[PDB]
Amino acid sequence: SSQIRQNYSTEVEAAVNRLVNLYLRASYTYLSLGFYFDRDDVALEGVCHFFRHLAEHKRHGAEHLLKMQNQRGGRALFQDLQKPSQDEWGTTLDAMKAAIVLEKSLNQALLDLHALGSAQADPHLCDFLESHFLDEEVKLIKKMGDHLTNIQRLVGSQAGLGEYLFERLTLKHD
Amino acid sequence: SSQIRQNYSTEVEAAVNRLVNLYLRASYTYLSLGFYFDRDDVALEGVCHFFRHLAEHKRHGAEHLLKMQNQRGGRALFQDLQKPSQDEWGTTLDAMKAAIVLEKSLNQALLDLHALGSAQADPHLCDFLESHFLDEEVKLIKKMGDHLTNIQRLVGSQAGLGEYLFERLTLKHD
Amino acid sequence: SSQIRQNYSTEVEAAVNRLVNLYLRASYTYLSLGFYFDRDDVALEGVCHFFRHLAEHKRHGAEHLLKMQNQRGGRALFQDLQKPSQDEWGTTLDAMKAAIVLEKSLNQALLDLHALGSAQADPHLCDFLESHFLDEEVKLIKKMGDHLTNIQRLVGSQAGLGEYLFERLTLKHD
Amino acid sequence: SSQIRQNYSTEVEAAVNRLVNLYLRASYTYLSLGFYFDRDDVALEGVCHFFRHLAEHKRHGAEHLLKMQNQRGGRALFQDLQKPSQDEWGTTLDAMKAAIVLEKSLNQALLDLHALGSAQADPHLCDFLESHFLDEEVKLIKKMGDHLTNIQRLVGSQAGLGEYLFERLTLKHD
Amino acid sequence: SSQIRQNYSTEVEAAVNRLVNLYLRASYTYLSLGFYFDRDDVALEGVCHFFRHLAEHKRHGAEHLLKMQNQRGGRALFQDLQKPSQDEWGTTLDAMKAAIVLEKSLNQALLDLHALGSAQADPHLCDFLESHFLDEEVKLIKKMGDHLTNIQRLVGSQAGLGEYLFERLTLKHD
Amino acid sequence: SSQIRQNYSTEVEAAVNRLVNLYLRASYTYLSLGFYFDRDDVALEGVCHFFRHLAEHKRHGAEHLLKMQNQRGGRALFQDLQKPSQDEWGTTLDAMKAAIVLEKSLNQALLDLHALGSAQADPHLCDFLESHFLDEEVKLIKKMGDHLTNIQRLVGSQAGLGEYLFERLTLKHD
Ligand SMILES: [Cl-]
Ligand SMILES: [Cl-]
Ligand SMILES: [Cl-]
Ligand SMILES: [Cl-]
Ligand SMILES: [Cl-]
Ligand SMILES: [Cl-]
Repeated sequence: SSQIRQNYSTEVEAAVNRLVNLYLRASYTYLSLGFYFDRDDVALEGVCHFFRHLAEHKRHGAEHLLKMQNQRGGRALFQDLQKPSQDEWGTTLDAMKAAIVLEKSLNQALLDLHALGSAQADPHLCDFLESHFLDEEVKLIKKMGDHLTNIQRLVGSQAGLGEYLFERLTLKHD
Repeated sequence: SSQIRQNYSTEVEAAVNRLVNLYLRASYTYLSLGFYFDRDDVALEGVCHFFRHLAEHKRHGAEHLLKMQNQRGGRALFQDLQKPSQDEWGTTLDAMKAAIVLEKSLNQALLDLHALGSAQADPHLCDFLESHFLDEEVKLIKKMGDHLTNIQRLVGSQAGLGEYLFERLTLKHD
Repeated sequence: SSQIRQNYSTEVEAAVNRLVNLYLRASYTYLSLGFYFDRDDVALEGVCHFFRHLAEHKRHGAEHLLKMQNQRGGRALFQDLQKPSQDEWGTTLDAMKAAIVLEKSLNQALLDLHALGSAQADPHLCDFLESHFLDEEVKLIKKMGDHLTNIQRLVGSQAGLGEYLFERLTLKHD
Repeated sequence: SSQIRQNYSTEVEAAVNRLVNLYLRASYTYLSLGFYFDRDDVALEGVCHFFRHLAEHKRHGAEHLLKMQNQRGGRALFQDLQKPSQDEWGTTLDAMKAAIVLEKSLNQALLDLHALGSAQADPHLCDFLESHFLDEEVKLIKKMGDHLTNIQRLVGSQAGLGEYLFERLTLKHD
Repeated sequence: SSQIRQNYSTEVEAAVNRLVNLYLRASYTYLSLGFYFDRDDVALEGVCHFFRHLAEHKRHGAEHLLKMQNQRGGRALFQDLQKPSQDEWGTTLDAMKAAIVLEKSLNQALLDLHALGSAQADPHLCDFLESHFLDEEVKLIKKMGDHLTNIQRLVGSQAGLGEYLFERLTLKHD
Repeated sequence: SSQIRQNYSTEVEAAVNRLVNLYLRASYTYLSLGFYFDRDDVALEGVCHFFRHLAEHKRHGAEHLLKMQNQRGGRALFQDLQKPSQDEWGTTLDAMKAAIVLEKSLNQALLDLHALGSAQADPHLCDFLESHFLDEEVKLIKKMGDHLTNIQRLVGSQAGLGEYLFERLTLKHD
């Protein structure tokens, strides 16, 4: 048996491995979204940058989970990573709606794992999620909702103008 | 005969002289495009700057070819430079479409010369084009395609507004 | 059709997408190797660091390929990422042998794509691989071979001592 | 009609366009002279540099004229640029004599345009030429005459020695 | 067999060893040329320095080839180094003509090896030569041709004067 | 006859040329030893560095002898350089034993030349060897003997472990 493992259930260990897969899937989704907005026939640099930075953040979250798995004496187990849900992501609005759906899914997985840790009286797990992930997720979802509202306000009768303006004046670009 | 010339065919020497003429023609075209956008009745400073900088880059490319011609022991031969294809260049969209056409023509001339150098087993020529020109061209054409997409998105029902916004918010200006 | 695409075959476009998948698979493999060596019952920090840094490099290589795909006017297409070949990676020697096998596979894929680009007279593709990947791969494989030789020399009759010493005295650690 | 044009005759507008062509022709001539002196079988670096710098100055003069054309509300009109008068330029002495002939031609065109502006009571045009071009031209022709005298003094009975010495000891080189 | 070797033919391996011998022979030739011009009865410091620096560069080129041999998993094999072709090298003109002959021989060996690598579909070898050697060689041969032209111009009827002047005013010295 | 030569015998002149050949042979030997230890199947970086630095030092010694030859008014005469005695150099111990043998041979040649200079009452030659070479040689041989002793101490029953440790903990490496 493990020389360090203490108060770390098999159920939590397994759910951590699943959450790693979810974060890596999210990272891959955001890589796809980022390169879609870099297409010459899409060409929204700020949208590309927004999603490339999220891909990086989600990968980091998976790495933090993996580090924690080892700190607790669990065993990292990797599974196939499913390809993102779409090959082409539509408008900035379509993309930002898909991103909010994805984030709510991740957030629910975090909440589910927190509730499992609570039930198993695993306060280190619960603290870990609170300190690394729960507020980051709430902040990110709020940011996406803010963006969605601004995107929606800009559609008007001139969708192309609005999509350009949002990319130029809200999102970070060179 | 030449004291330095080695593995440098008459066919390549001639094609290099032709490519010099093509780059100088492109430079002249961009000088014309730049000063058109500086007209008081056109007045798109960022568009002017974009094309003036390209004129400079294309002249530099011709100069690099001429330097290489001499390094190989070929003889620079200059021909008449034909005037650009238009005196007035229309909208920013018209201009950017003309520029992409021009660049694809230049790119094809580069590819043709590379294929000639390959056939003639002239690796110095092939390397020269790879290192100085092929990626620069691919990057420039990608940039132009990006610009075209943004310009097209902005036409909407309000072409003047969109042309102003693109010049103000995408292109570099004072 | 694409507004920028020029001299870029469907065969190359597809092979680039496949190569992206191979680099991302390699990255995932190295993530797994890195976290295996971070296990409390393995505990070889320098080995962990070696493979975590390779995971990062391979992801960057995939990103460069994706950037190039878009520069050429091809379309990025992502596929499922298969999980690494093992869940537990044995000794440092076992791991370094698996890594050399993986790298030779990647190198062969690079060479195959280069030969396709040559056959298709696609010098931008060929240059791209030469400049970004071929020498990096040769250097990495040489480094791994160097490491394998030192690891093998150290097995002697005292395998644990040798594995410790290699991690402490060859690999970078805190 | 033009919203800004005032006191700017069609005759002046046309003569400015012609003068632009003359300056660009002169620039092209100097590009040819510069690369001739860079030939491995000519190899006079200081002579090459002298003429390359003049090519740049003449292009700048054309650009200043074009800027002025637009400031006045005239319309830039480009014509074919004729190739330089020679493919091979002889000795430094031959070249410097050709350059003085070229500059006197340019100077006469400046004087002719100034006289037209005077006759048309166009003081902005006259000032423009005075401030940008007339003294620059007189200074350049004086410099060329100085150089010609030194070159001629050096021919003696040892032309090669003298041509080397002039390039080494009068002209700027690395 | 070799643990790292991949796509590296025995023909290329052998030709690399031969090219190493050629570069080391060239280095030795230039060492001899350098010390000849340091003789008290020759005494042309700038000529000495020119050839001593080339000796160093050629040795470095051999070392780069040897490094590459090992990176590819080939085996360095050294042969006897033949002494230079002359014990006394005549005038600066004689020496510079011998150097251009030597460099054209080296250049042809580079081109031959590049063609072998092309035929063997060895793009790493081809890139290596392109990036390290082909342009360096073209630049060096151009420099030598430039020097030869200036030396020849200076012979006139006063060979000693011209040889002094070239050494003092073209070549780098203390 | 020579304008500067004074008290410099033909016997010394010839022996200096021979000593130059010996130093260049030693340099070549050390180049071979250095690249052997850089093989992926040998992979002892510190051993490689040790011998590459000696190759450089021995070449410098030959150059100092050549400089002195010219200072005295003798004539440098180069001979064929024989290839090193082995293609593969065995273990670090084998290599260090071969190096000590080589250095003792060089040292004896120095002593022989010193004795010739003494017999010929050539104090400049004797001083030259004393100041540039004799103590450098004694110091180098002492260093090699120190290394041999440490290498021998480390063979024990675990030769690979000892060879690794010596390279890591005695020799300079990155
Ligand atoms: Cl799926
Ligand atoms: Cl025309
Ligand atoms: Cl699988
Ligand atoms: Cl004409
Ligand atoms: Cl011989
Ligand atoms: Cl031998």
